[PDB]
Amino acid sequence: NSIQIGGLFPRGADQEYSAFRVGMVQFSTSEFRLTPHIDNLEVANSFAVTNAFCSQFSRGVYAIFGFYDKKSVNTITSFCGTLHVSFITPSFPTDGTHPFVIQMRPDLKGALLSLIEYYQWDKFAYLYDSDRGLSTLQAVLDSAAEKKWQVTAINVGNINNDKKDETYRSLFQDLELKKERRVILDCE
Amino acid sequence: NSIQIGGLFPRGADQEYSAFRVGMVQFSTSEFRLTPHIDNLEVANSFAVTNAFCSQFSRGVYAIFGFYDKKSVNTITSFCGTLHVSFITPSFPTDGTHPFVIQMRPDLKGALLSLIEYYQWDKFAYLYDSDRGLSTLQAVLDSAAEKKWQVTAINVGNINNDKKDETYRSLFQDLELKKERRVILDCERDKVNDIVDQVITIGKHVKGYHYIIANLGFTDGDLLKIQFGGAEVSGFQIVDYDDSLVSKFIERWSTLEEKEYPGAHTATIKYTSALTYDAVQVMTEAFRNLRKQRIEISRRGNAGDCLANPAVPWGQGVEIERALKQVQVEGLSGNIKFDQNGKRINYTINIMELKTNGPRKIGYWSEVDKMVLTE
Repeated sequence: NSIQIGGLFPRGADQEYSAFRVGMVQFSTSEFRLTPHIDNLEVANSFAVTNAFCSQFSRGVYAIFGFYDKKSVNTITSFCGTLHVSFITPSFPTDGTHPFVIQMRPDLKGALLSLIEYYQWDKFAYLYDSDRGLSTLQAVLDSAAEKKWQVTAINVGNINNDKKDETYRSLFQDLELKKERRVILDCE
Repeated sequence: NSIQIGGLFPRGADQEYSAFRVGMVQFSTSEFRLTPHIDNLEVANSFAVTNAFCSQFSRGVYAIFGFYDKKSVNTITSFCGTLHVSFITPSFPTDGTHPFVIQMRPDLKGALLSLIEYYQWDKFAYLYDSDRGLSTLQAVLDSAAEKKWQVTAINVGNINNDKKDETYRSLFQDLELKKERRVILDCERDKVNDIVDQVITIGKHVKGYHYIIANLGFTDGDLLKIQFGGAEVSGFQIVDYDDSLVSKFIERWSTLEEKEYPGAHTATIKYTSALTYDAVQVMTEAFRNLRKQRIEISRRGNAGDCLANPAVPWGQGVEIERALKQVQVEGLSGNIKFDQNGKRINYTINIMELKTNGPRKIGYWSEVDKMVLTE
C-alpha cells in the first residue's frame, strides 16, 4: 500500500521538514506507507506555487501538505477547491470557509481578545505584521468599537531592514504622544 | 499589422466594456489594428483567472488588459512578472512594486490624508470595505499615530446583505457612544449608495454631519438624496467634466445607442470605465512608439503552455513594458504618465464638495503640490 502525497516546503523550513521526517518515522505502519514528494519553492511566489501544485497533481497524489503566504493562499484554496484536492497546512487559518483545506493552526483571534479583557485594557498599541493577514487586526479594531478601546494600530511590517532604526525611533515617538505603555506584538 | 491582446472583463462590467469598445474605435489607425480576445470570468475566482491568463497566453498575446480582486491580484502580478507579460488594469493600485503591471487608477491615499488635514479633523469614523485592500486603511491608521487622530475603523464589508439592517442600527449605535459626526466612506460606488440610503433613513444626513466619499468617483453615485439633507459631503473626482477633452467625449457618449452600448446613454461615466477608455489610448501609443522605434517584437500563437517548466520569458516582452511605461498622452483622467514600476505620476485629483446647487470643485491635489484650493 503506497500512498503518494505532496510536500510544499518553503526554502528555510528546516525544523519544519525535520519534524515532518520524524513524523513519517513515528507514524509508519506495515498496513501502508506514505510517499512524500518534496518541492522546495518560494512560498510567496504565486506562480511557483501554481506549478508545484499542478506538478504534484500530475504525479497523481492523494493529498498535499504545505504552506502558503498572504499572497499565495488564494491560489491554494482555489485550486484545491476546484480539483477537490485536500491540502493540509500549519500556516495561518483561512479568512473564511474554504473546502478541501485542513488547517493545523488554531484561531488565536479569540484567545487574544479574551486576554485583553482579563488585564482590563482600554488603551493599547497594536503593532502588526501583514504577513499572516489582517484577520486579527480587524478583530481588535471591530472589538474596539464595541468594548470601546483606543487602539493605536501600526504596520511594523513594511519597515525596510537595511536602515530600520530611524523608523523604530520614530515609531516609539508616536507611542509616546499618548504615553503608550501597553503594546501588543502581532508578528512572527 | 495585427496586434492580438487579451481582455479580462468581470461579468457585469457593461459600461467598462462599452468604454473599451469606444476606445477601440476612437484610437483605430491604418498603421495597425488591435485584436481584443474577450474573456468574461468571475474576477474573484483565482483559479478561473489563472486559466483566462494561460489561455490568452497560449493564444500568443502581446499584452493583457483586465481587472483583479483583492484575492486574484496576487495571481496576476505573479504570472505577469514571471512570463514577462504586460498587464494593464484600471483596478486598484498594487500594494508594492510589481513589474509588468500598468495601473490606470492613481493613488488616492495621498489625496485623502490631505483632505482630512484641510478640514482639520482629529476624531472621525472610518467605514471601510476590504474589497480594494486595506491599503488606505493602513494609511489613515499609521497617520493617526503621527498626526494624533482618534480613528474609529469599522469593516462595513462583511455585512450579510439578506438581513443587513439590525447591523447598521448597531453600527451607528457605536458611532453614537463618541457622538461621531464625521464619517469617511471608503467603499465602492454600490456600497456607498447603500450606506447613504441608511444614513437618510436614520436621519444622520442633517446639518452637523460630515461625510467623505473615499473614491475617485464622487459624481458617479446618486447625491441628489443627501444633497438637501444639510450634512456636508465631500469627495474626489478624477474625470473632470470641465475639460474640453472630456466634454467632447460625453457629447458622443451620451448619444450612443444604449442597446449596443450597455449603460452608455448618460451624461456621466464611472471612473473605472473612463480609465478603461484611457487604457486603450495608452496601449495604442505604446505599440505605436515601437513601430516608429524600429523594434521587432512580433510572434505567433505558439508561446506554449504557461505552466511550462522551466518557464522561459520571451525577451520581446521587456520592450513592450518599456513602451507602455514610456507612454504619455492626455485622457479623460487628466495627464497620463508612469514611472518605472507602473504607478501613475504627475496626475491631478479634484477635491469636490456637495453644495445646494450641486457638486462643486473647491480645488485639486497634486503629488508634488499636495492640496491647492481654487478661489
